[PDB]
Amino acid sequence: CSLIPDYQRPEAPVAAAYPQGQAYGQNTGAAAVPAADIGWREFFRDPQLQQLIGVALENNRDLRVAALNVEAFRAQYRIQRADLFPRIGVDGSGTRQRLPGDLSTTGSPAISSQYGVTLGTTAWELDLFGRLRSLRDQALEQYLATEQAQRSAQTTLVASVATAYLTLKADQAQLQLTKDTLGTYQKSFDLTQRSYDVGVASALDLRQAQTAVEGARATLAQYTRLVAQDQNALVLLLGSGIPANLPQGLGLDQTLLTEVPAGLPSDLLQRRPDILEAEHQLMAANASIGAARAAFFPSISLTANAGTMSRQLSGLFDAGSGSWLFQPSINLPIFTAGSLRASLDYAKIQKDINVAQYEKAIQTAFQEVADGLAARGTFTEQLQAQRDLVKASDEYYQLADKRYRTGVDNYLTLLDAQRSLFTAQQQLITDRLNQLTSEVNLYKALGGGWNQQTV
Amino acid sequence: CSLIPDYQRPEAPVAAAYPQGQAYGQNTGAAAVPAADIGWREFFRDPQLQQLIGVALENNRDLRVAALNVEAFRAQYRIQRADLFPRIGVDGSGTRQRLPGDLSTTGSPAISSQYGVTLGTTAWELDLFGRLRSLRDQALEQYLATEQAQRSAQTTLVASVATAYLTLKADQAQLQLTKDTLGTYQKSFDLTQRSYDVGVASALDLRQAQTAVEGARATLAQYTRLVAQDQNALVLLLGSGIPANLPQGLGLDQTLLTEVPAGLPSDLLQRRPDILEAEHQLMAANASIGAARAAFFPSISLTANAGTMSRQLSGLFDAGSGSWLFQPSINLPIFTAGSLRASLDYAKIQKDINVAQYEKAIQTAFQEVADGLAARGTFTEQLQAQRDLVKASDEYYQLADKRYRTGVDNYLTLLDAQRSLFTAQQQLITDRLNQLTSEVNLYKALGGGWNQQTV
Amino acid sequence: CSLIPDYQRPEAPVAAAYPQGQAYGQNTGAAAVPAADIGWREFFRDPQLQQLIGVALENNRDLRVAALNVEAFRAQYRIQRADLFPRIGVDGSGTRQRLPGDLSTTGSPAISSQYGVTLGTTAWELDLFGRLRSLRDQALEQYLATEQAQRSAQTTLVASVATAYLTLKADQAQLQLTKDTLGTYQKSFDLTQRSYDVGVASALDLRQAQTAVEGARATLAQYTRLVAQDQNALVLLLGSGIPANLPQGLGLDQTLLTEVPAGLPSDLLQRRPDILEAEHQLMAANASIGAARAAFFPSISLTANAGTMSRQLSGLFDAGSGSWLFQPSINLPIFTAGSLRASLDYAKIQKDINVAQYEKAIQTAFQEVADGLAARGTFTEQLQAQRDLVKASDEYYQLADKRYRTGVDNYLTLLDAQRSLFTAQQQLITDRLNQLTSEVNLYKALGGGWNQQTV
Repeated sequence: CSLIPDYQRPEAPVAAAYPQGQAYGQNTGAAAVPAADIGWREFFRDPQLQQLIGVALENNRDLRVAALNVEAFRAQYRIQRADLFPRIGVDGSGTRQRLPGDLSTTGSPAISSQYGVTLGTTAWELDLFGRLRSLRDQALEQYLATEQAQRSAQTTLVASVATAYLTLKADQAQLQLTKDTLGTYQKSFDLTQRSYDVGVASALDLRQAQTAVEGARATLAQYTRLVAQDQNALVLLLGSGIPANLPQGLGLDQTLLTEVPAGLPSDLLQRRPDILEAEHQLMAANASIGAARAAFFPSISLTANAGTMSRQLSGLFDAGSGSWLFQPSINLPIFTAGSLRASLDYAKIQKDINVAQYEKAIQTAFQEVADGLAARGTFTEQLQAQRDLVKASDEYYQLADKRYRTGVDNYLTLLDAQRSLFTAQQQLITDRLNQLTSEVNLYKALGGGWNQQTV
Repeated sequence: CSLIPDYQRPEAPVAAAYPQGQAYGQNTGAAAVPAADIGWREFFRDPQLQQLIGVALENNRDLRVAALNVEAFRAQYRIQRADLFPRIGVDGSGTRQRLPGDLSTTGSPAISSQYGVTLGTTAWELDLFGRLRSLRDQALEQYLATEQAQRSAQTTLVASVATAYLTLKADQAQLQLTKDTLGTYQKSFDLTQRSYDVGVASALDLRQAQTAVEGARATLAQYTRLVAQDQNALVLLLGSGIPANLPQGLGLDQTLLTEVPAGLPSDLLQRRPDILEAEHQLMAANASIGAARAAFFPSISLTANAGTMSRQLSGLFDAGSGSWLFQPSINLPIFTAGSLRASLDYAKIQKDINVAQYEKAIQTAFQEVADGLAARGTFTEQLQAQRDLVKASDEYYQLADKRYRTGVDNYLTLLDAQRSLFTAQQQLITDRLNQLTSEVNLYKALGGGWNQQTV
Repeated sequence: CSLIPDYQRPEAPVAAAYPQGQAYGQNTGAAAVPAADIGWREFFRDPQLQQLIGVALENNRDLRVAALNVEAFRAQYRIQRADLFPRIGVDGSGTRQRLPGDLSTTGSPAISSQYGVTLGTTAWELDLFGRLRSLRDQALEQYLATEQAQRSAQTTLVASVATAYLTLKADQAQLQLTKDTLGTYQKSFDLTQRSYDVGVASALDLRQAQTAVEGARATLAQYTRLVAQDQNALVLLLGSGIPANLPQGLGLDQTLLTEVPAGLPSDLLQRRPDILEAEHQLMAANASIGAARAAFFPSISLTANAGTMSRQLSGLFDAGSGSWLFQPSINLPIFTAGSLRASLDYAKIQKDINVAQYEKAIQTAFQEVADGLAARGTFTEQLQAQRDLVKASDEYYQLADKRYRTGVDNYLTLLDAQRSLFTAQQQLITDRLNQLTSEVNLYKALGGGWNQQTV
């Protein structure tokens, strides 16, 4: 009998197109290939982090945990799949009991004996009303939720390892520029020390140069700490150590990530795995509704066995000592004064709760992909302003170098312009890292790189 | 009879008065109307914010989830309410079985038959010592805890929506001020371009103005990203988007909130819902003590059913085929190695755990309201210092404007003072937003607006 | 016997030597006294902080929660320990039933009667293949896991108390130096007001001095907020009020901590308690395997009771009414579609999930210890840079004071020299506090002071 109600997908309350604004460009609309289709071998153009992701494909702990949990829920589904079949079980008994006089078969306290072994099925409940089929659907939906959870864990691990590698790649060049700053400040301090030893400058200019030398040295120590912490973070996110057979990495400013079209929100609930996980939870709640609905109807039970029984032990396996049994049973409670109706109410409440959580997850996913669209719309113009600033600092440094090589001004006002140059370009490298991290997070939230290659 | 232990509320280890110091303002004594009495329609002075809170009352997911969970705990309380009543039902039974020759009463392999359809009570659980009453009280306490969870969720939602709207307004005002800064830098760069094209200024003075206008352009892009993302963070918490027919949003420095007396910490013992969660969990643990202690006592069961039974089928519904049953049983385990004793002291330990977390919730609430009192005592003076800074910069700009229009200075050293004016002025909107956020989550931490109107 | 598979320790995937770099110092190899060896009392050299850890030893809430959960899992272990023994119980029985004529013993609607008081064992399983022993040491391993959770909570509490106390001292020193800043700014504003009232200085210098005075007055309120909020956090971590009988505190520049050797990656395999909790979860999953392995084997059941039965109520306690029963039973289900196989491989999969989580915990602990080693390798040079920066500003201030007292420059340049002096001085307390916080977190993650002294 059919008792699970018809499943229906709840409506997405968000707008069917992405909202616009001054930070956003033009919505390209729906496209042929969204971010769930492009694998991670095609998105990241650097081969080194690709080989790192290929290492983390098998050497990570949480991916192994989720891959085992998939098989766990598969075995839990197969347990209930086996429970639909009748359970054959060897049951061996034995009886030696005394009785009182008024209750005996003799009218006297005789010690009666009995022995019997049997095999067959006991309490074979027939799924006429779809209770065990509902539990089968519930175990199947939980297994599907587990594999969607493995997809989500793999995509988040890919994004985390990618951001850690790009952060290390940024901070290496930033440490190089801070070493350049320390060298510039050491040259400036040596020049002012020479000028103080000759007698032109006072002690105060020497102190005020040393106070900025110490500031550059402290910034160098901070950036070395950041480099080391990004290294040991990438080591943890990889599981194994950093390999030496890696290919040459590519620099940040040339494009390492391909562009993905924005698509539409609706295909995102077709493609993002946690929305499918909430959908599987909703279908599991509907299966529990079907189970609680099948709890109202009567229960059919069957017990059928065959074996040999006797009074003594050696006379059990004799010829003619066989015995068969057939008993059907029907159970139906009547006075359910708020037990089964409250259970059905509990199940309907669980379905409505999973509906609300499904719409909540839809709205959350829409919020983060809209934030990614905003970061995409703004970081290009931010790095354009940064690159123009670095260009202006470079022209300033070239003019100061021409002025120095003519002989008009000294090495001090060449050195400070040299300092301004790379303290501008390290603040280009910072926010180059931020556009790279924002694009990785936008690729992850739009469906992620569950597959390796493009479908 | 009932052997549930008596309930006593533990003593809070906090100070009876609010702590004092230097930045602490003077306490206004006992609060006649605290924050839990004050509704959200009276606290926020903006009609636009109250309209969107009225939207978020009905069109959010987790606020619906909490109410559905309240209905769920009501249903599971009704289950253990119905548990006290006996469960009668119909039981149909068929029997066709062979017997061995030595064990039969006739001495033959008899294929005997039996049929019957009985009606009545089987295994009637009798609550003689309040075990089922203790489970009913545990279900009721969990229902009250789920009831308080909806108030906690509504207060956190009201605070989050209020702070999100305030951050949106503050970001819009700061975006307008960065637009003015970009206009000022554009005018100054055009004037330096004119001076360089004439021949009075060198290229270096052009390059530094270019760096200034590029840095301001990057800051404008960053603040436009902030404005674009805070609308997303608001629309996510609202569920729906921003409506078109909205009331006029009042100003940030204009009064948007009302004063709330902090009163006493003991009033928070009546008013913050998480302490009520810990209290309901404590009483549920006491109900579990009652259950585990009533598990010691003997359990009485009853089986009484009547109906028709026969050897054959069509002779079931005959005259005189009726028969009744009466079987009272009493089960009592005696010798264990402290099994039920371990269940009993396990439940007592669960009570002591709930006492300890009941005290830690009081300590967390005390620390939160003390941080709110510190922010209240500091922000009113910090914003006054910022306002004095703003008016000093405004007097500076006015004197520079008079000095410009008399002809003494050029437009550049008017524009830089005009620039310093609103770059100091955005530091009023910043920390005005922080004072408003501190007052909002202090209002939430004191109990919040669970009701719409003040009682 | 026992079907439990024998346990052996999995492989630690990380490198067995601490990784080296430019910021990393020399590894001192393995050491006999790690962080878990010495107690917390001789580590923190402040007697006040030791007294606050001493009152945190008893007056905290989560420590009490952890000790009570330890006793809870002990009681749950004693439940399964008592489960080996037979449950001897008394079962009082009454029986009065009518029967149909074709099924009765007389051919008549006879009302048969029976009464009985019986005492003995029912359904007593005999642990032949080690299932109940597996559940017993499963609960025992969970109890040891809860003990390691208690140790982890205690070490986390000690680390949090130490960080809060040192942050209190740092914020107090920063508040004192910002008070000195407000004083010098007020003196500079008074001298500028005198110069404006005489007539030498225009109003613009007065405005731009007043803006600086307001900028320092904002920082004063911003730091006196943080002093009080950190006092609040300390009171929350302490669980009670701040004691008035405290010993004197020692400042941050004095030796507050002691040297702890980093040792080896293997030493944490013995000493950090969350790894011990993970391997206790390992042994719990292995005991789950050992409990699931007994389902394939036959199970023993026993039912044996003696007592007095009769047909009448008062005729129960009569001579000759004593009777006994002996009933053995053997159960073995045979036909399944992989039910018990999937349950067993499900338990094995849970064990493999546990080995993967056990490796992940070791990897995260190694990452945290690498962060602590990098902070130790860098904050010494950062503090040296801040210290000789302070010394340079002090020599600057002394030369400016000599130049003032000979009469060359005014009080104004002396005041703005003292301004930068204690600015660079308050920039030492930040990154002194960060070094001490990093060393406290390193001592926590390396094993912590679970004991009070060294043993």
